This record gives sequence, C-alpha cells and structure tokens, in this order.
Amino acid sequence: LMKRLIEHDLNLTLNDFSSKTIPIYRLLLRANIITVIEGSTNPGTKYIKLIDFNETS
Amino acid sequence: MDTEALANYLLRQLSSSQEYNKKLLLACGFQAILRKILLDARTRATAEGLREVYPYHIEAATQAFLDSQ
Amino acid sequence: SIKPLQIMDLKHLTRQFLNENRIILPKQTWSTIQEESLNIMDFLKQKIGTLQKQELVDSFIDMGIINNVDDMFELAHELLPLELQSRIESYL
Amino acid sequence: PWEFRKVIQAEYRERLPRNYELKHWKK
Amino acid sequence: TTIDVLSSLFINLFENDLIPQALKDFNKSD
Repeated sequence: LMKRLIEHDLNLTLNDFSSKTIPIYRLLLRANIITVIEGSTNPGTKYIKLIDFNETS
Repeated sequence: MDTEALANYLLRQLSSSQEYNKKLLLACGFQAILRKILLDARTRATAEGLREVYPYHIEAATQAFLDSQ
Repeated sequence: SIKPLQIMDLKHLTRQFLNENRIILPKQTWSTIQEESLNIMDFLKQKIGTLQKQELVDSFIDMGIINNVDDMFELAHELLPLELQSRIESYL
Repeated sequence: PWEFRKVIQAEYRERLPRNYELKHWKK
Repeated sequence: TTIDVLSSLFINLFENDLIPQALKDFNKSD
C-alpha cells in the first residue's frame, strides 16, 4: 500500500484495502493528505490517492 | 455555531465519554439531514429553474423527505 | 415555544455547506428552513428515540444518508472537528 | 384488555404511513 | 400524531370496559 501511495497509483482501492487496512485508509482520511476522491466511476471500489507532492503548478 | 455546539443543543433538548460520542454522532445526523433537506430544495429549484432556492423549494423538499422516510 | 433554533445559527452552519454544494437562500427560505427545523427535530426524535452505536448507524442507514458503518464514520470524518472523529472511532 | 400499549402497537402501524418508518417508538 | 388514537382509546375504553361493568351490575341487582 505504501509503495502504491508513494507513486499515487489509482489502483489504491478500498476493496483492495483489506479489512485490516481499511482503518489505515480511515487514518489517511483523518490526515486529509489523500485527495478524497468521491469516485463516481465505480461504486465500492473507490479510487483514492495522495496529492502528488512532485507536481509544481 | 460548532457541530459540537449542535451536539450541545441536542443535549439541552435531550437532557461520560460514551454519551459524549453518542451526542456528537446525533449532531452529525442532524447536520446531515439538514444538508439533505437543503440539497433536495436545490433539486426542486432545478425543476423550476429561476435564480435561487425560494422557500417553497425547501418546503417541497420536506414533503418529499417525509414521503420517503 | 422554546424549541426554535435561530436563523443566524442556520446561516453560519450552512455557509460551510454551501462550499460542498452551493445552495443560495432568499429570506423567506431562511424563515421556512428555521420553521421546519422543528418538524425535522420531532421526526428525528421519532426516528431516533435513544442513542446507541448500532442504533445510530441503523437510523442513518434508514435515513438514506449512509450504507454502512464505514459510510457512517466517513460522514463523521467529514462533519466533525479533527480530534473528535478519532474519539468516535475509539467508540466504534 | 386494560393494557392500552398492546392496542397502540397495532394502531400506530395502520395509523402512520408505511414509508413512515416506525423502527423506534419513543417513551 | 396520536390525537385520534388517544380519543378513540378513551371512547373505546368506556363502551368496552366501563359501560358493561355497571350495566351487568345494574342488571344483576334486581
């Protein structure tokens, strides 16, 4: 999960987050560093990722 | 007015960590349902199409809310 | 009657909600939401007569706000100040 | 016959709308 | 939300319980 969050991969999905790691997704929600994407493309398997620290605007 | 201040309001009309959490969650529910009423009011405002969410839109939102709940 | 909640309090609360979804409200709209908040509160007291974790998740699911306890503490996260939603997480 | 609570458990269910969820009954 | 439950229950109580209670006693005491 960390090697996927660091690269900001969209495959970070709550169904792939196991029941043991859904609380870690909840902790990241509290952190709010994750772009809280209300994924309309697919229900249940919502895609969530960190805001890319490498993106200068 | 805080969400925990909304919990305080619900405490005042209702009547320690467990009860604190319970009343905070009740405040969450009240806030969410107020938001639902306002969102349904906006939906009704979409059906009529004028500038803003005139009062009968909130009204219609409340009747639909009661008719579904 | 002492039940009513102030229009200004509703304005302050809904101001933040306007950012998640911009509702725009004339005056008589403010008065009607204030007036019908009493009916909403009574209906909630019917729906939630007592407070429990299973009871509140079931009530909010019945309300259509959420689908499960996961959605419930997602709502708590997006509706509460930072330390509190953790405090509630300790309760769940 | 005297107990009115048993009667009300039937009265309210027909009284209120079906979509008016009587999941919890306040004291 | 319960007005004509209340009045109906009161009215129901009188004809169902009170009225026969005195009526049968009144009939018995000839």
